[PDB]
Amino acid sequence: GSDLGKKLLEAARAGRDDEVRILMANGADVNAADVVGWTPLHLAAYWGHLEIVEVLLKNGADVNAYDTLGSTPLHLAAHFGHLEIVEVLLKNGADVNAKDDNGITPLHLAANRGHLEIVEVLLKYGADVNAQDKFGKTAFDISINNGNEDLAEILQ
Amino acid sequence: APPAVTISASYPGADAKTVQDTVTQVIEQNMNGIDNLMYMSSNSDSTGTVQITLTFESGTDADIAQVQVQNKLQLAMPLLPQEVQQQGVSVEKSSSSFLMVVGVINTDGTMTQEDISDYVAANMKDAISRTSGVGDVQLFGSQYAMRIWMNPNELNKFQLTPVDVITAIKAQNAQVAAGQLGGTPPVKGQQLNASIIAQTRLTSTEEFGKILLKVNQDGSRVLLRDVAKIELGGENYDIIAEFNGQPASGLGIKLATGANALDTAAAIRAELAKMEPFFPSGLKIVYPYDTGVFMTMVQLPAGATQERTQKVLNEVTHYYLTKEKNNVESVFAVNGFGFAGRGQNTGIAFVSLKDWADRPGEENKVEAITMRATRAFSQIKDAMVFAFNLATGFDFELIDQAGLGHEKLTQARNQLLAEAAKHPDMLTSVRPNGLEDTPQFKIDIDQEKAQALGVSINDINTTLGAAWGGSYVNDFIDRGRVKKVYVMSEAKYRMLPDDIGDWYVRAADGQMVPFSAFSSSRWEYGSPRLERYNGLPSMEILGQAAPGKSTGEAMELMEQLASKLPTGVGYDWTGMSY
Amino acid sequence: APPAVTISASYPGADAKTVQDTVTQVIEQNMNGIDNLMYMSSNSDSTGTVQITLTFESGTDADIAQVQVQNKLQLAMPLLPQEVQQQGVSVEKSSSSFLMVVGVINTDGTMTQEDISDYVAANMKDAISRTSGVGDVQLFGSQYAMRIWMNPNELNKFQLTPVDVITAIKAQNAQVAAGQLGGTPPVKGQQLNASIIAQTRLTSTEEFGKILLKVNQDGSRVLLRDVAKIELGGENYDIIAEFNGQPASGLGIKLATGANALDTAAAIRAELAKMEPFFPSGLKIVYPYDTQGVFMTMVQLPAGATQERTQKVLNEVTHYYLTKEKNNVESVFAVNGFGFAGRGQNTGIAFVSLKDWADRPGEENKVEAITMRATRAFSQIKDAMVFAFNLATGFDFELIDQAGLGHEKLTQARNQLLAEAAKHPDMLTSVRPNGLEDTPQFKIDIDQEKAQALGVSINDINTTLGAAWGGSYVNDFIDRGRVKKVYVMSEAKYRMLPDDIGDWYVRAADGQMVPFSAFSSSRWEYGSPRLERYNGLPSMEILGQAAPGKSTGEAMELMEQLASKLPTGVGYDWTGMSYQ
Amino acid sequence: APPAVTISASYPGADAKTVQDTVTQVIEQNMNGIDNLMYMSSNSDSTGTVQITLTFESGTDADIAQVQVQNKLQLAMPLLPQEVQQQGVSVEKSSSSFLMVVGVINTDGTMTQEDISDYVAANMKDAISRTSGVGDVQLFGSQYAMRIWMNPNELNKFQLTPVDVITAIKAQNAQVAAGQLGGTPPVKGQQLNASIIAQTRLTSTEEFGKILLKVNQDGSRVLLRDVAKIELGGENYDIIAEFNGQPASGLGIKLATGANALDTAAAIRAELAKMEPFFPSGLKIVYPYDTQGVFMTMVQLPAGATQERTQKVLNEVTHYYLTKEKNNVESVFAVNGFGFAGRGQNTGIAFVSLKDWADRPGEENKVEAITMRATRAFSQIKDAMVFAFNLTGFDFELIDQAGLGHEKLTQARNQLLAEAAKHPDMLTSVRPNGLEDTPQFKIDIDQEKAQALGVSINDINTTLGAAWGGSYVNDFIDRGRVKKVYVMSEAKYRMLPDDIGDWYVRAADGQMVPFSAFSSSRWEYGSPRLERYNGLPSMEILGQAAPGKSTGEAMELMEQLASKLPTGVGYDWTGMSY
Ligand SMILES: C=CC(=O)Nc1ccc(CCSc2nc(N3C[C@H](C)O[C@@H](C)C3)c3c(c2C#N)CC(C)(C)OC3)cc1
Repeated sequence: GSDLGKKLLEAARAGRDDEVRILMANGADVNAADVVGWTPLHLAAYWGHLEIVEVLLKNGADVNAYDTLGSTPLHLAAHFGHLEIVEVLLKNGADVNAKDDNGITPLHLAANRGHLEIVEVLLKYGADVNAQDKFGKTAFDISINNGNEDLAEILQ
Repeated sequence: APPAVTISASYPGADAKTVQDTVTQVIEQNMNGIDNLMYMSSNSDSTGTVQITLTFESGTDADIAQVQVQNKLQLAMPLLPQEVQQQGVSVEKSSSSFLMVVGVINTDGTMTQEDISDYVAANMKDAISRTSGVGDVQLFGSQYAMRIWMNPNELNKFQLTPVDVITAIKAQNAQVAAGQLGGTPPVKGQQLNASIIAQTRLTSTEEFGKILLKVNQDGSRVLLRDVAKIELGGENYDIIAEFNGQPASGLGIKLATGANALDTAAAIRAELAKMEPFFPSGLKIVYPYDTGVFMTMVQLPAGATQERTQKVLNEVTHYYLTKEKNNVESVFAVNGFGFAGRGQNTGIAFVSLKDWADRPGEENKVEAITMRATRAFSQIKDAMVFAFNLATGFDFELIDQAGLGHEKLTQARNQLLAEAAKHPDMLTSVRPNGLEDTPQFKIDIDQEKAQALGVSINDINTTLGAAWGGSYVNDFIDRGRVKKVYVMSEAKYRMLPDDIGDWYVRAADGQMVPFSAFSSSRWEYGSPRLERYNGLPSMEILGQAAPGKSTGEAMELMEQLASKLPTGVGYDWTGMSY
Repeated sequence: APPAVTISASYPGADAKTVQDTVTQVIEQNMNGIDNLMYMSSNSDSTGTVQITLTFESGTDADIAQVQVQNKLQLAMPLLPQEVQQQGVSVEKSSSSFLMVVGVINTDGTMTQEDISDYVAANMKDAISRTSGVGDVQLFGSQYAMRIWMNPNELNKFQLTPVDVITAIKAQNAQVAAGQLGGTPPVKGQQLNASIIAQTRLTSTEEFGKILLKVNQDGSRVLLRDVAKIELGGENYDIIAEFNGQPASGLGIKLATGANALDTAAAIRAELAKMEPFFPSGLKIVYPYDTQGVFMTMVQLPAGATQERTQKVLNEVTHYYLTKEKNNVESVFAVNGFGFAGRGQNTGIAFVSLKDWADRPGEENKVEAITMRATRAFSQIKDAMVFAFNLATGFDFELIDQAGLGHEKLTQARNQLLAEAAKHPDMLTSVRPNGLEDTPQFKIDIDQEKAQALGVSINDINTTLGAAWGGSYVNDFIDRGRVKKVYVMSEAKYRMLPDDIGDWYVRAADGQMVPFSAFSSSRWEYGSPRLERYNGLPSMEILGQAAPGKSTGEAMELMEQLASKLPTGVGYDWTGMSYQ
Repeated sequence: APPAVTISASYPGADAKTVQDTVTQVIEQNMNGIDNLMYMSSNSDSTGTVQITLTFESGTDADIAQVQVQNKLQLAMPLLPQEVQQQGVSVEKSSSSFLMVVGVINTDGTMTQEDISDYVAANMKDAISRTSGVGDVQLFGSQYAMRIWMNPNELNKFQLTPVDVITAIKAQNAQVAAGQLGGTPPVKGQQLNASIIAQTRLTSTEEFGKILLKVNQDGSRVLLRDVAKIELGGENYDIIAEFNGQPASGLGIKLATGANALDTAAAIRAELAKMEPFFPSGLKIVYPYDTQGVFMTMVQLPAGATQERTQKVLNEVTHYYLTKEKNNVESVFAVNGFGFAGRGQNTGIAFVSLKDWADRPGEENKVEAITMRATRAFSQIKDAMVFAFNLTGFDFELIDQAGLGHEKLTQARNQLLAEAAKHPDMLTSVRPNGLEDTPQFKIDIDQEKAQALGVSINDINTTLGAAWGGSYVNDFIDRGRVKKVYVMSEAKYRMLPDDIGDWYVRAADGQMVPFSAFSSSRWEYGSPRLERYNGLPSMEILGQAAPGKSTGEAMELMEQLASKLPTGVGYDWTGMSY
């Protein structure tokens, strides 16, 4: 639709904090999606740009936008160990139990990558510890398979 | 200019990291004991291509260089994947450029670029190769391959997979030694002696179509043509070229070291004149470049397709053929090619000007033409389009020295580029020479589920690879000329993530299992073009001195900026800056 | 002469078309971007052999030519069949003709031709081949291999096939890396360190014969000697040589491009001097052709001609020199199966050596008169092209298929040009193909549907056919300390007649023995035993002469006029003496 | 000097005889048609190693000799075992002696000998190897491989074998070419193009540990970490170095034939200066041998001697230089497992660096006198030849001319040595240059019993070799660098003969069968090093003229003595005596 939409995806992508103010001010669609269904909030979440995440939520960015495979900005922040972004998304209403097309939750992804500080925050906000993916696997199962005892301790 | 040798290899269906880590690294690690080497650089990309360029000291003999490189590469061949060995790994002197580029076009709408490339390969290239003064000749295209385009719905209908297709083609498009009757040592007094002739290579689509995949239990036959469409086609489809809007192939012809340019060019034109009476209808020869050609760059965004790029090139062509009809002879539009990156989202238009003497006055010279073009093309949305004609610039390599990984080296690269922009006083246009990461589709195979179901992981991986990437199976004989046979999915079954689940694999117990039962996927970013420098991961950075500053002064700041990067990040100067 | 690089490859049991389309074309397609290349030719033969000749401009550095040819070949190497790669592909920079022949005989008659050939290949060839200036060394005979001559009645009697034989040999004639006891890293304080020695290559017929093929249900054993005869025998049986009618072998030696002939011959004689004292009793070197003092006789029968028929003509030639030219001729070294054209069953050559200059007074007793008379005496011999000569106003023409017409139409076109040139005796004398005519071949069609229904696999079918009637190189063994090849093949009597195809069984997936007749059909057809190519396209070389007094230029110009009336798609070029 | 080209190849876990008969002979047989070859020699060793030395006529262009050799070797590559080809065969044109040694230590002891060697292999060697003039680089240590240390008790418990481990590693540490979404040729209207990423090489012990070997019938999971310890460790463990007693690695560098010693040494230093800033903390370069002011000490124990006894002799050598000669000696760099021209458990070398010349005043503190005193002090070491030297009697080859074999050639050598000892007035120190036969463990696989049980020979031989000799499975990526993966038994299950009986193999019926059920063993003697000369079996004899006798008189006597040897035994002069 909008040319500013596209430019907003690109600046959120590349971490350009100032260009994201200027494009919002000028009416850029904060929920503009690229071809894989990633919004500025996804891009900012994946590349760990805290300030951009904050600027976008403040301008009405959809906190639970999903991509063409069912994955939400929280999924991405959780998987790439961006703690402070995980806290911000969860404060702005991110669905802590959002499942993607595979039935994967942010807890599964945090757990698989051994991001402990994030696993705690997710459980804090009501993450379901017994949530199964399409194969039957829980975050606990993931801990046993990766032989990460520290993470196993936390999920009993 | 220092002599350079380029190693070119190809891994069909391979991503940049797969190519780098199974080919590029392995070849780099064997580039020892070669005399007079200054430095080595390489690119590994999403089209399955690696190019390794070795640059030697000035006054090194280029043949000795070529041969030493080639012998090292050839000893490392068994360390490479079979699929790469079978495409051929070429080692060529790359520092000399073209004597001429010859376009072969079709004007009466009866031939595709693949049809034209086959004609050129089988009727023209070799006679041009043996012409007086000619060195290397590069075919811009290939000879035909026999293309088998598989349909997953019909494959599953008959409990078959691509593995079965591949197995059946190796078995039924074959030619082996069968021996003789009465061969030596014989029973003494033998009169009959005769070769035994068994299976011979297949020759046509008809014959591939009758390949028997299996006899059903009710006694009906599944033939290859029941699970696939069958055509002669290209080996590869990454590039689409037009000459003034018409399908085109070409030849890139180099002058043999020591030979005469003008005599060689005339000798080539003469030889192409001999061939013109034998051409099929509407085939014509053009000479877009021959010892005032300029170029137009086209770059579309991340994830943009061939068709979208084509549209833009078509606007570029129409601009030159209408708005510069007085000044432009031709536009040769090459979709899928660039100099700093191949890919569906790039292309390049080679624009041949009419003779100097037919473009009077400054308006109609290259420089004013290119500015006008750039002004007009800057109002194309969804693409960057730059007209340009081919002691001020510099060439910097940022280097991963401590195993940092691509993600961290990118972050260091951004730190350097962000700092260089805070000094517009000293520096201008400081930028990556390469490409940015882009969305890629990550599919994880679940080993537990595949074992529980009795689905073999080679069946899984061959099914995925062969369908979505294509596979070179073996060779056939087309009109007496040996050529390749490729299997791959028909286009409409390998386009989108949903198509993944239409592909079935046969388990140990004969049940058909869809890809979705043992796989999961997600979007992530990664590199469509990995770079290396002296065998370490690298990112090339170009730039120039701000007005009224020396290149030496610009370098000094770049070095000083480079000293403040994260631990483990180094640099080197290369090219013009070495 | 201009320098030539040669590529040679071997595909045991392959017909000419299989060689052309699995080997020759694949290599030929990479032969471009090579400096100072004038032209390229090749033959692909039904002896399983291919030879590609690349001829360079005068003054080309042969080291560099060889290097650049080989570097293009390396592109084709992994696309070649494994059976070709394993024979050892060769790239040589030699003169086309022999510098000398080293003959070997046994004055006690205690060694057959087969033994002498093996002794030469195993103890003498390699060192000659490594001597500087030796471009190409050609064995007149074959090194021994371990030969397993299979019997199909015995194999079928125990539900076995040649595939089980090949498998059993790979598993039990094996050289295993088995590690060490106490190897690094050790448990600290380890004292014992010893290599583990497991299976090692077999060295004898006895060991091969006790290879274990199966245990029956009743605990009885089937050994390889129970289904095959086992002996040392040649890798092939195609080349047999004689010295003054005695069993002989030999080395034919070609000079490397640019090498000094005197120095090279001396180094060969020095190298032979090292071997001589370790010869077994009776063995002797003889020198039947030193480079006038000598000359050769070529023998070329038409394709289809067996060893027997070529021997008979060789016997007539040998008889002639030992009876009629008795007072001139010191020796004849005659080789059956190898000629000028390369190698084939219908070809042979005699190297003749004369007595001393000063024991042959008179002009009728010099090489030219002798050769003249020998050629004259042989001219009457029928179904044979027998010529004597001692090493020019003719032409060398290539008829080329330039439109995918194929071999049958190219023959038709050759014939049209040959018959037309036969009507111009005033300008053209003896215009003839340099090549061979098509011969009957046995075409066998595997019925895929029957094979699939019976549960017989295509690989098992093809291996059984190929191993049995063509022979198969399985792996290596060690003979008297030297690595040598192992071959399986049918014993002769089971691979002689068309009905023998039906006696070979293949085992199905369900354990049933299925005769070849149940899934195959066959018929006679014609095809080529030597397919030629010129610059990468199908070709047929035509030779001839300028008629008496008329110039080569005028004869070529006619041949071009005749060539211009040939069907569409057929062109021509001039090679060799005619190129310049 | 006559130039020499060297071929090196490797077969992990092979004995000398295996190496000689699958590799050495095959290469030798195919070294034809090469110009100016004077002679050829080779060693085939029980470390799995072959060295072939091809020595050329004086004046030969070493460039051309190397190329001719490499090209012949290339056409023989397909005849070699897959296990040898995949190690990568090397061909070099260099001096046999060292130009310099680059030592590397950790001044903060943060890194062991093993860590340092990997750092050097992984970060320094390749660039040094590509430096011009660098003929040969010897690592004094090994690069890391992923080591899978197998446990036979745990394997048998889960009815697995090393075949299953190897199979699973190739399936789960794989790099898959999976094509693209929107790949060419595309359907009309395609908006998206993206690489598909499936399995990628594993990068860590963590990841190798979760390779899923099997799912039990009750649903539980047997992981690779359940049958094996998983760790980074050397590709081999044979070479350990020290610098003044502390842990070390290094590069022993040899000058390319015809290169300039000074320019090459300088270029090596310039290249080391690029690497220093990115060293981990503590890592430090030392310069223990730069070619007057340096010398070596050789250590040769008899074959059969372990690492530990070679170490003890080297400690005595090191001790002496660091205590008795401390006023003249600055450093000792000591290498256990590498010898003057060999590699074995029974050999070592010490590189010794003196203090400044000006600080060693007096004739008795110059190199000649130092080396001579050291030789005297080590002359009475028990069961070791130990001598110090800077860097001429006769060099003789006894040749098997008639297929006599190793045992008989040894008898004949001994007869000649014994006759030479009876002429002390003409011949001194007439000795073998090679190694004596040693005990080896001969194991016979009962083909009948294996077949009666349904145990496959291939599974038996893979089980034996992979466990007791180690097997190179495929590659993986360690901190972005391609490296090898090896499977082998953990040390304690491969130390003693009774351990053979604890390895089990799975029959076709699924029963585990111990190795004792189908094998029998005995002790015997064979060779740890088989030598050949111009293609034939050989044994090198060294010796010299007695005092007051000419070299030529002594040679003449050797020839007389040689003419009385058993039938089939010849000889030749080589090296200094040619
Ligand atoms: C796969 C099909 C295919 O490639 N088709 C296809 C068909 C025709 C062409 C020729 C287009 S015309 C052309 N192509 C060039 N290329 C050579 C390059 C090394 O790879 C090619 C990609 C493009 C160059 C010049 C011209 C011109 N004029 C001028 C100079 C300045 C010398 O730079 C090189 C190219 C591709």
